[PDB]
Amino acid sequence: QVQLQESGGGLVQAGASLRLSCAASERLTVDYAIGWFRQAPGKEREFVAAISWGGGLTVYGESVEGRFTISRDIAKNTMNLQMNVLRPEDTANYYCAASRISYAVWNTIPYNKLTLWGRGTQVTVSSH
Amino acid sequence: MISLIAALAVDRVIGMENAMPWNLPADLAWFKRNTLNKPVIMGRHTWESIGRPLPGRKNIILSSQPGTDDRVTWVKSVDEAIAACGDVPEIMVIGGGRVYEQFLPKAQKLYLTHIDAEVEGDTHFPDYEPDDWESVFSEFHDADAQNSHSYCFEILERR
Ligand SMILES: Nc1nc(=O)c2nc(CNc3ccc(C(=O)N[C@@H](CCC(=O)O)C(=O)O)cc3)cnc2[nH]1
Repeated sequence: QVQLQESGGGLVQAGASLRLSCAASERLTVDYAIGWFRQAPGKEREFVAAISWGGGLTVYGESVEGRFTISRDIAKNTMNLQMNVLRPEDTANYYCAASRISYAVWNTIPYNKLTLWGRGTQVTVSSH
Repeated sequence: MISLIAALAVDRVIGMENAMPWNLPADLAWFKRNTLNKPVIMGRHTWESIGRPLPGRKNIILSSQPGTDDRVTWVKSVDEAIAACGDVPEIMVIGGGRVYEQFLPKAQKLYLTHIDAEVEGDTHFPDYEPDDWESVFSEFHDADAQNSHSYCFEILERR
């Protein structure tokens, strides 16, 4: 029912920043969390970041701690991921997801237990 | 015996982890400590929040609608939830709001964490009559590097 629409993907150089956004087609309730997973060619999908909709509390994948910041605006019904000091291994399709599963569990929950998914936005970080 | 365990902000406001503005690993540790090796009864919203069974406890979900996960036990009434716990010294009711309300009349013990946070919310812990309950344990903690707010563990037994 709720649809998630990603934007902001693109190609940047190593060291650069990129901001991803995710918009939900209907208003989320306070019991929801919303976040990002990513998947590179040939690799399994992995957790990137999540924020609780009511509390605004956050959790991050271990490979992006310190470099990425997730935020959300309740009024605009949008979430953003500010990605800094990008590295080539950050290259992936990034997918927005939302769920009533607690944000704190997203770093270990099997991803197919979250049932609201966007179609992904490609991020490519080059060395050359 | 039947017990309820819950975390309460000011004015008995409670809710799902995604909704509440606190992060208290010490309180979750207290929750685990007091529920481990006991059956836990929860509502469907609570089940959806945790996403998987709480380990080391029998997980029972109370819902009038059929179950959608065979990893846990699903029941349709209070009487039925209690029977599913079997012959144990203590059944732990872990919420949320409506479920607390449904089990309170049968309960003899409450494990409450009073969190020093004013929270906007529409779900509350049931309005138990404090004078009918005796406080047998109280333990206060300041906020720290790990715990967002100050909090007080309390155990009450029905008089
Ligand atoms: N005192 C108290 N605090 C709570 O946060 C609480 N929460 C619920 C419902 N929601 C939740 C949310 C998370 C976990 C949870 O993650 N429990 C782990 C904690 C592990 C640990 O911190 O060591 C567990 O195994 O019990 C349980 C219930 C019910 N009673 C409560 N009671």
